[PDB]
Amino acid sequence: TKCTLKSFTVEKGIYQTSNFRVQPTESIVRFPNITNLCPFGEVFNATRFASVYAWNRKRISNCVADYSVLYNSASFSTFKCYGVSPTKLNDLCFTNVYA
Amino acid sequence: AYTNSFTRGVYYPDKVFRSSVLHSTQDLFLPFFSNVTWFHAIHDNPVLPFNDGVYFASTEKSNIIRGWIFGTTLDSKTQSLLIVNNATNVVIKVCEFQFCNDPFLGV
Amino acid sequence: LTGTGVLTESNKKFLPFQQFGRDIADTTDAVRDPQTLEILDITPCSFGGVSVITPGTNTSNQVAVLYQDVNCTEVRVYSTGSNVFQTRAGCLIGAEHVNNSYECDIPIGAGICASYQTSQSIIAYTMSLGAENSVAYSNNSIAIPTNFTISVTTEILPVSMTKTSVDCTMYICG
Amino acid sequence: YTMSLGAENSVAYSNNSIAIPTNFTISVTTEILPVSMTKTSVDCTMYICGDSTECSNLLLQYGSFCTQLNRALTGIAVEQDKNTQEVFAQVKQIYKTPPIKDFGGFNFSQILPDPSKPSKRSFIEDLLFNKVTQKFNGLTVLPPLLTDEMIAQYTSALLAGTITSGWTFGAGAALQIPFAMQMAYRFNGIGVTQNVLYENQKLIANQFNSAIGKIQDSLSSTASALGKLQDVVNQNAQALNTLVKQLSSNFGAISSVLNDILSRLDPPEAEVQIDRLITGRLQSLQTYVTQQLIRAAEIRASANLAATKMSECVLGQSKRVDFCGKGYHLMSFPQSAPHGVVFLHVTYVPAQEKNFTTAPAICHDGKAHFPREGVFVSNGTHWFVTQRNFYEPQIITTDNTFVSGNCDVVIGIVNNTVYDP
Amino acid sequence: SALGKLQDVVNQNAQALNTLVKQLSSNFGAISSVLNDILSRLDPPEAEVQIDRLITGRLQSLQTYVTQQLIRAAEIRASANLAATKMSECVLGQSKRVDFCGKGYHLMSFPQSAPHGVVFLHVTYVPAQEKNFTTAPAICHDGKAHFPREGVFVSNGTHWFVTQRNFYEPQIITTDNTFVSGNCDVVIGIVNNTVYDP
Ligand SMILES: *[C@@H]1O[C@H](CO)[C@@H](O[C@@H]2O[C@H](CO)[C@@H](O)[C@H](O)[C@H]2NC(C)=O)[C@H](O)[C@H]1NC(C)=O
Ligand SMILES: *[C@@H]1O[C@H](CO)[C@@H](O[C@@H]2O[C@H](CO)[C@@H](O)[C@H](O)[C@H]2NC(C)=O)[C@H](O)[C@H]1NC(C)=O
Ligand SMILES: *[C@@H]1O[C@H](CO)[C@@H](O[C@@H]2O[C@H](CO)[C@@H](O)[C@H](O)[C@H]2NC(C)=O)[C@H](O)[C@H]1NC(C)=O
Ligand SMILES: *[C@@H]1O[C@H](CO)[C@@H](O[C@@H]2O[C@H](CO)[C@@H](O)[C@H](O)[C@H]2NC(C)=O)[C@H](O)[C@H]1NC(C)=O
Ligand SMILES: *[C@@H]1O[C@H](CO)[C@@H](O[C@@H]2O[C@H](CO)[C@@H](O)[C@H](O)[C@H]2NC(C)=O)[C@H](O)[C@H]1NC(C)=O
Ligand SMILES: *[C@@H]1O[C@H](CO)[C@@H](O[C@@H]2O[C@H](CO)[C@@H](O)[C@H](O)[C@H]2NC(C)=O)[C@H](O)[C@H]1NC(C)=O
Ligand SMILES: *[C@@H]1O[C@H](CO)[C@@H](O[C@@H]2O[C@H](CO)[C@@H](O)[C@H](O)[C@H]2NC(C)=O)[C@H](O)[C@H]1NC(C)=O
Ligand SMILES: *[C@@H]1O[C@H](CO)[C@@H](O)[C@H](O)[C@H]1NC(C)=O
Ligand SMILES: *[C@@H]1O[C@H](CO)[C@@H](O)[C@H](O)[C@H]1NC(C)=O
Ligand SMILES: *[C@@H]1O[C@H](CO)[C@@H](O)[C@H](O)[C@H]1NC(C)=O
Ligand SMILES: *[C@@H]1O[C@H](CO)[C@@H](O)[C@H](O)[C@H]1NC(C)=O
Ligand SMILES: *[C@@H]1O[C@H](CO)[C@@H](O)[C@H](O)[C@H]1NC(C)=O
Ligand SMILES: *[C@@H]1O[C@H](CO)[C@@H](O)[C@H](O)[C@H]1NC(C)=O
Ligand SMILES: *[C@@H]1O[C@H](CO)[C@@H](O)[C@H](O)[C@H]1NC(C)=O
Ligand SMILES: *[C@@H]1O[C@H](CO)[C@@H](O)[C@H](O)[C@H]1NC(C)=O
Ligand SMILES: *[C@@H]1O[C@H](CO)[C@@H](O)[C@H](O)[C@H]1NC(C)=O
Ligand SMILES: *[C@@H]1O[C@H](CO)[C@@H](O)[C@H](O)[C@H]1NC(C)=O
Repeated sequence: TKCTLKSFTVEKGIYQTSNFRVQPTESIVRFPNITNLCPFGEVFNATRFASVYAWNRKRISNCVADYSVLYNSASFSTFKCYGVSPTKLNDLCFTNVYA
Repeated sequence: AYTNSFTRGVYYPDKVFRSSVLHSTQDLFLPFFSNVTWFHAIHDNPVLPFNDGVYFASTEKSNIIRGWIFGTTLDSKTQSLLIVNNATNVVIKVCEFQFCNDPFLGV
Repeated sequence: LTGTGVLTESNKKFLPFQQFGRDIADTTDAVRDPQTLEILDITPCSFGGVSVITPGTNTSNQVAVLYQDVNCTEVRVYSTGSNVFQTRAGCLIGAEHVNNSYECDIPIGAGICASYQTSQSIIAYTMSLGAENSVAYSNNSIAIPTNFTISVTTEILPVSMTKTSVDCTMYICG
Repeated sequence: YTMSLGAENSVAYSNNSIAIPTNFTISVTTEILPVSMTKTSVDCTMYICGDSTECSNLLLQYGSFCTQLNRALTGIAVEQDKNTQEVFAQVKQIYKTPPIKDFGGFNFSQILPDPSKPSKRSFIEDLLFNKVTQKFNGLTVLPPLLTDEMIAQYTSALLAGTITSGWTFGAGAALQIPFAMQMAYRFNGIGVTQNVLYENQKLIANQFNSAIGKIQDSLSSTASALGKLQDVVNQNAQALNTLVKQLSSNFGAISSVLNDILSRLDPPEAEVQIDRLITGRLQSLQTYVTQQLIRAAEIRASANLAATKMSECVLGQSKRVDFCGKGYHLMSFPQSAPHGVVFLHVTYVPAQEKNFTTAPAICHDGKAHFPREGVFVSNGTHWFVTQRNFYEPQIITTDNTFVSGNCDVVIGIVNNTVYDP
Repeated sequence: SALGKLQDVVNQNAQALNTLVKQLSSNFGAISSVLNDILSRLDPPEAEVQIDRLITGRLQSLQTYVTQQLIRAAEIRASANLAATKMSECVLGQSKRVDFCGKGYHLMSFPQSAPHGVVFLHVTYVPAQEKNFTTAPAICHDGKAHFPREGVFVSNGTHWFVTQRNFYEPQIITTDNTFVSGNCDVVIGIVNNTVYDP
């Protein structure tokens, strides 16, 4: 109450000073139970790519990837992301993927 | 021939669960009480425009309607989506199929 | 998708393609556990307003705590024992419940008021509306005053308020 | 169509014709006034930055914007209970009618709390309560200080005081008086001689009871009864629903969901998007609070009017025209309603009239005689003096008229004789 | 505390100004609440942005202050209108409005000035002591029903008198206290007595 009213003296009455909220005791981390790798190796380091007019589309599914070794790679002349930060990437468990 | 679509053509706009709520959303829906063309398959399988999306409806008792073809020329010159449902197997292909002058499947 | 809350069982029959639920405010209502295909509701970690009922610091440093619109169940220093009084305003902890009614002093709500009384402590009670006084009504009896009193009362009304003026230019861009 | 402004009714005006009612009706009207509004409370910190440490730390840059809105809403909530106290808590005691309900034939069983029912609430109050109809999201509702039962007890005390002591319980001590004599005073207060009440006591009592029955029927059938309190409840619910919906707006951000921004953007951009959401939600809160302050001022003005009616209508007798219903005010009865008060105004309305010939004064011996009370009328052969609000012809005597001036001054004075007892 | 209604008003205005002054310490997203520290550190392309944020925040604070002052001023205006009505119908006249000019039957009022307000001293008549008397709506004499012109009929157990409603002062029942209307067969509760003829 003293902090809420910014005074070391509190007049007689009822004051609304805070909100009771139970605090968490432990964190709950939930992700799909899958222990596979992504085909990024054969997609980036592929032997031959397709022409731009016939651009190739490679769906991905049930895999886990570490885009930190790609962002830290000088091999890639351009690494730009839109709608999602390239740094904070290993947090949000991705949903759809089309390379 | 045309008939009244009444209130058909409503689908879940996304994959988010909602309950006890009135939600306003803008998307490609079938207008209410619009005219829908009625085709017959007795005693006639023309090609119809797709425009910006198509609502399709069928009434069945013996699974007469078994597939759909989508494209522009349907003559192996461009890509055309082919969907066929044979008994228990749904098959989807996007090959450059060479279609007959009047595509059909025999029994 | 991150957040803080209590995960509980639900009876919401999610469709196989639906993963998250939302409330009126568009916040997350429930999730499907990615490991076990069950639907769990997410209820924010039970909360409510906390009000402090206190006499002035010129009288006492003892206080009572009102937990608004909660049950005396879910409830560092202030524990959940001694005198706990459940009212229609919430769970009041630290105020002693007194059966005797009095005139309302520190209002709590829903007919409950608190005061500092007797050795002294904060008490909570149902407020009195006034003394009970039946009228001796009958079809042939009238009470007529035989004496009178001339009284003078004080009624105070605001008329004006400080004529403030703000130099908006100097205030914003002095 | 072009709306009508009412029926056309010419008045048969002439310089020597007066219409005086020969019969009357006792009417009861319902006036509904808001007294209080839902005591809302907004947790500004949880509303803007719910369970987000980063958002709260960014909110800290807006200073007292949060606590001053909490202060404004607290002030509103407090003044709502002040409004309720001003309207209902105008009696220092809590009177209670005795079991004998033989109030000169006036039936009050539909307005006095039913003993059988647990909560002291009248039948009409029960009808009224059946007509007026965010949880985990910061927005809370505080309860009123006075419960519906306590409001019912205050209205019961005020009604019992009015019935058993007239206006005496308001000014000072409650002085018991037979209800018929109370009504005799109420009739004298409107320019109708008290003997009219006693001669028509059974008729007046039956008219009052029928009016109460009609009020019960109207409130038990028509669904558009409490249109002034239901509109207030609807306005408060709509304001809260709009405030809740405002959380779904982007305000220029990539998403309205704070957790979806926090999990997707780096601090240098997440802080900007959060600043946009904080600005939008703080502006929404300020708009809500301003609208609540204006609505609260309207409610306070309505509550002050309701308290004025309570004091000058229930506790006394009002001489203010159409302040306490159409007609000549006799008495009023308070009833509670959700977030409001309903006044049952019992008024005297002239019902039937006759065209009489009149004159401002009568000459007897050259003196001009004027009525002390009432006016002179003639049925064509004899002149009488009668009270203005009820046709009751009396013989013209020296106890009905007084002498002032002479016959050569008054325009329209007529010749007659004045009987000397 | 007797003058709290006015002291709270003063406090509210002081509190509003103090809040406005405190609003100068807020950043509103800027690197610093101090305008001079921004001006001395940033080039126009960034200083203009930080200043735009501070201007937006301070202008919103001023608008909030002004809106609160307008609402409070409307409340004060309503109170002033009530005070003027009380002056006109309470000090300058005599009020028949129940509890408008204090509890009791209003006699007179006296104005007093006060800081940013007015104090009315309401002098009222309040009944103090009462007795239980038997009453009747009318008295029969020759079959006619006699009603009081003013006041009511009371009985102390042996004699009937007529007295003013607001003060016990029994008087002999005479033709100058009562009037005749109707007859004894109409009035419910009429009692037999005599009316003195001077
Ligand atoms: C009417 O009331 C007044 C005061 O309310 C009475 O005046 C007091 O009377 C007592 C004894 O009767 C004296 O001891 C006091 O000194 C009086 N006070 C004043 C200020 O005069 C008055 O006597 C009462 N009259 C009746 C008839 O009861
Ligand atoms: C006063 O009015 C009430 C209701 O209008 C009367 O109670 C009703 O009495 C009749 C028989 O006289 C019953 O059939 C009804 O069921 C009663 N109503 C209820 C709600 O129970 C009451 O009798 C009236 N009193 C007088 C003295 O006339
Ligand atoms: C004055 O009006 C009242 C009603 O407004 C009349 O009372 C009605 O009289 C009729 C016939 O005498 C009865 O059938 C009704 O039941 C009465 N109503 C009530 C409520 O009792 C009254 O008779 C009229 N008097 C005059 C002189 O016109
Ligand atoms: C005007 O009123 C007077 C007073 O009642 C009427 O005079 C009486 O009329 C009745 C009618 O039956 C006679 O029985 C009385 O003998 C009359 N008394 C007197 C003193 O005249 C008069 O008739 C009324 N006139 C009209 C036109 O209604
Ligand atoms: C009322 O009565 C008076 C007297 O009874 C009338 O005055 C008379 O008027 C005529 C007309 O000029 C004179 O000739 C008489 O001499 C007057 N009488 C007296 C005593 O002076 C008066 O005109 C009457 N008015 C009406 C309207 O009838
Ligand atoms: C009711 O009031 C009357 C009027 O004063 C009382 O009558 C007088 O009472 C006194 C008592 O001391 C006698 O001395 C008078 O002679 C009485 N006068 C008459 C004309 O009767 C009467 O006593 C009062 N009744 C009661 C019960 O007190
Ligand atoms: C008041 O007095 C009258 C007469 O003075 C009483 O009327 C009498 O009532 C009885 C009972 O019915 C009749 O037998 C008499 O004939 C009536 N008298 C006359 C003259 O008709 C009346 O009852 C008295 N009322 C009270 C309450 O005492
Ligand atoms: C491609 O090969 C290089 C080494 O030749 C390696 O550093 C890089 O990580 C590879 N890329 C992927 C996606 O595996
Ligand atoms: C459907 O067609 C008919 C005639 O072809 C027309 O009258 C009707 O208005 C059409 N329906 C709509 C919704 O326009
Ligand atoms: C449907 O056609 C596909 C394509 O050859 C075939 O593999 C499948 O077995 C067929 N199913 C049936 C039921 O005919
Ligand atoms: C406490 O209150 C008393 C009177 O009630 C007053 O004299 C005294 O100065 C007050 N002290 C403080 C610190 O408020
Ligand atoms: C609190 O919970 C208990 C049981 O858990 C229940 O009996 C009681 O009525 C509840 N009280 C309130 C105020 O919710
Ligand atoms: C109050 O009265 C009730 C009886 O209704 C009793 O059960 C309870 O123990 C009493 N409490 C106190 C503190 O006296
Ligand atoms: C008085 O006379 C006029 C003449 O037309 C008539 O219209 C009016 O109704 C009469 N008054 C009453 C009360 O009937
Ligand atoms: C009243 O009006 C009539 C209309 O003809 C007129 O003759 C008469 O003189 C008037 N009387 C007065 C006193 O104005
Ligand atoms: C009138 O009689 C009632 C009956 O109980 C009593 O309570 C009341 O005090 C009496 N009034 C006076 C003034 O004596
Ligand atoms: C007054 O009430 C009493 C109660 O017993 C009754 O006997 C008497 O007849 C009533 N008188 C009138 C006029 O109502």
